[PDB]
Amino acid sequence: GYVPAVVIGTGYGAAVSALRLGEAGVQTLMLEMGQLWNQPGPDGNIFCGMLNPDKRSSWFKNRTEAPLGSFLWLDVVNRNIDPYAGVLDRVNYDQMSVYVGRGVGGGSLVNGGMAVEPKRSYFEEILPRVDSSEMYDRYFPRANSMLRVNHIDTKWFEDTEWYKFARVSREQAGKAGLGTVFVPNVYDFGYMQREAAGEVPKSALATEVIYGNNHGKQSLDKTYLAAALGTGKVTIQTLHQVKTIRQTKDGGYALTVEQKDTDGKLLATKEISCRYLFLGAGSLGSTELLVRARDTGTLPNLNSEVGAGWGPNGNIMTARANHMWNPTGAHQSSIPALGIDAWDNSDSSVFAQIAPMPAGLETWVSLYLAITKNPQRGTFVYDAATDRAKLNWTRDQNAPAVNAAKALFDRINKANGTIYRYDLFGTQLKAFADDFCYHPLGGCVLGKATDDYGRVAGYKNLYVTDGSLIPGSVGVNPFVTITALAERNVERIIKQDV
Ligand SMILES: Cc1cc2nc3c(=O)[nH]c(=O)nc-3n(C[C@H](O)[C@H](O)[C@H](O)COP(=O)(O)OP(=O)(O)OC[C@H]3O[C@@H](n4cnc5c(N)ncnc54)[C@H](O)[C@@H]3O)c2cc1C
Repeated sequence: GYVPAVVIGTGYGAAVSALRLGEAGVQTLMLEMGQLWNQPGPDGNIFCGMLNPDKRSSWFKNRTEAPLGSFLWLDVVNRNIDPYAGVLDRVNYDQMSVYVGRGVGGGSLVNGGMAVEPKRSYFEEILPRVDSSEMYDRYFPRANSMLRVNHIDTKWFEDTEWYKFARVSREQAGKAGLGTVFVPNVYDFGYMQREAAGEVPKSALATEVIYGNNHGKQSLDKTYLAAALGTGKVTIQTLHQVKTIRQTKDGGYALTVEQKDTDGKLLATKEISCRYLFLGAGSLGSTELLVRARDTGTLPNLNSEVGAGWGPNGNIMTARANHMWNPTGAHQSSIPALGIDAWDNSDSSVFAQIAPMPAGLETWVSLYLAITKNPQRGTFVYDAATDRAKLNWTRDQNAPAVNAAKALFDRINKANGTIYRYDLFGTQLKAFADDFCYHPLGGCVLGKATDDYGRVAGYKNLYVTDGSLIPGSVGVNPFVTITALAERNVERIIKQDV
């Protein structure tokens, strides 16, 4: 029942932490509520694609859903399903829906693989207490290398039909005096070229991403987690969800963990104790565990900052209708490669990802996922009645985000004589999706709810390592920052505490 170190979750913060702990000789147990995705399903594949969604696509839902922005073309493939331990979870709060991965590797299993370093000037603005030289000289480079970030071949990108959708938006943005930038990725671009050449099994070129990629994507299970297990000091137990956390009579930590099967049936409740406890359950998971512990009195010394400072990384989705002479293509790589960088740290800052659409036929639609600078923050409040942390965030709090996104795309529409699509997110004439989030950030902010390295305030040997540490915004796709920060944190923690 005892293990020196326990890491809750297997996402970015968790993976980095477990690898370094293992390398330092600390026997570590990782607890993951989702599945280890390595068994072929009904179609001979581990994951289901976006055009053939089944129970594997969702975390305990009774019906599949179309990827945001593609309901008009993909609802036709939606089917009723048995609640199952699927890979993608849509967590619905009062006025916000947060998408998170569930499985060994966490969000790395379902994300777009976009590996982007935040602008240094912005990093220094959001985390002034952190030494930025150390982050850019050592931690970002280390994260880049271990994550296996790579770059797309420009010649191939320019010629391939699979990225015509990206080229169309580049041309359109150019007329408004806006340039584009290549987005590094963990998806093997060399493999992607071979897919287009019909030399290897297609994944990104076979409408796969949001429910996992059967090939090509260097998710954490192949990188950090593989290395962690390789140390001989790390083990991973799946379908194990931590419910409570308390401090033992001697300073260690005890956890109640529920083991379930893939159908969600409770198989057993175990008691696991440790000397060092690392939380890597994500922005939602780690914050909920802490607000629960504080409010139920199992960790009575947690401060008032626990639960505060949450932000959706200013996530806003919108789309533009192209002229008939600017078709985006029926064949679109599921992995984005280009983005529009209009981020100058001001309130009008927008870094938008040119997103592909899975329809498989010509729709003339250009889809974009904008990351904005919105000061609004939400707070996770514990509800003792349902034993769930509720996110206090209202839709109108995304107004500044919508405004920033709209001002940028209005410029592109004006320069091209194009208009927005208003029917992609429902039948209510909404050109901007403002109640979804792929990048949850905050809840246990670094330096507020914890010290500058993630040590939870009020406790010893208790650490938070994931996206809950970030103060609601990074101005870019978040995983590289979470990874780099985790490298910085665990290295210091092992040196001084272990
Ligand atoms: C569709 C989609 C697209 C995205 N695209 C990108 C992109 O291209 N680039 C980018 O930078 N970011 C992207 N992201 C966001 C990125 O995936 C997340 O920011 C990142 O995965 C967060 O890492 P984390 O370590 O905080 O937590 P997560 O990766 O979320 O991992 C948390 C893990 O903890 C497990 N866990 C939860 N609670 C418990 C519990 N109580 N007990 C046990 N285990 C638990 C979860 O099941 C999970 O496996 C996207 C996310 C989604 C949903």
